[PDB]
Amino acid sequence: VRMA
Amino acid sequence: ERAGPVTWVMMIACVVVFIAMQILGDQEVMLWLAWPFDPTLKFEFWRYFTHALMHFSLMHILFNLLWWWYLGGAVEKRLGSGKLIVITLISALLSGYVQQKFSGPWFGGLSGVVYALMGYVWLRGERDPQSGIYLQRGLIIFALIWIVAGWFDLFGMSMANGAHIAGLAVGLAMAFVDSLNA
Repeated sequence: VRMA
Repeated sequence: ERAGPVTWVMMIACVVVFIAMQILGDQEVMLWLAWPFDPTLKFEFWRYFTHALMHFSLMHILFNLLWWWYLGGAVEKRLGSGKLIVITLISALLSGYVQQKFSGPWFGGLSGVVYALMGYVWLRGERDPQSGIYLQRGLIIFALIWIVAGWFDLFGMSMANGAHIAGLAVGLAMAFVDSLNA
């Protein structure tokens, strides 16, 4: 996952 | 109180989703809320927006909602609920678009939108002393450090860099448009  | 409806429902929605993710697991919630990750999901319209609602770590939700409460809340009080709605829909949709482009659909967080609000409140203070919407000097510093930490990945879970750039861009573009008035 990538956190925005 | 300094939370308008819109500032408030968003805080609520993000908290509820974050609970869901602790209970059902991150993947389970992603499955339902992520940007379309299959051709069969493309008509599920909520997904172009609801990736904004998902947070993966306690520090993530907390920092995102602190900034939202503040800038989002400033924007609502001074400029009205509908301005914040539109910054929000536009930033979420556009950040989501660039993020999945660079890195695929597995991403989430309000921070595309927080970046839009940072760039927006700043540039609209600078080109319009008259909403008076402004980003206080100390807070430009805390915002810059925030920006920097994402770019150079200083957090230790990795970052939606497309969503960050896109987010800030949209907020600048809208401050520009808005200030170019009277």
